[PDB]
Amino acid sequence: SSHGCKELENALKAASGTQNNVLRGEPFIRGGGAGFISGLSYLELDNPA
Amino acid sequence: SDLEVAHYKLKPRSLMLHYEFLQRVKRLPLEYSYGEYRDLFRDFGTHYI
Repeated sequence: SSHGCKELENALKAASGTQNNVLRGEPFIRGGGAGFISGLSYLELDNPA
Repeated sequence: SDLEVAHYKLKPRSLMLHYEFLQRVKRLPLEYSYGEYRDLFRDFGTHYI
């Protein structure tokens, strides 16, 4: 009597992912009080208006 | 943030110099010798606004 077995497994995983997130803004003011200019031109990203 | 608040211009002509600059000029040698004009620039610099 004689017996043989062979067993083989191969498994592969590959994963990938990317983000690009660009934000730009350029508020511009002429006239009025310099403090109001600077305070308002400063970009409140939550309220760009 | 670039904030601009006032525009200045000097008159083109008949400027009234500062005493100190006036005198230092008065003491400049009539013959060229670099050392004195060098000291002049090191005191007052090279240009005016």
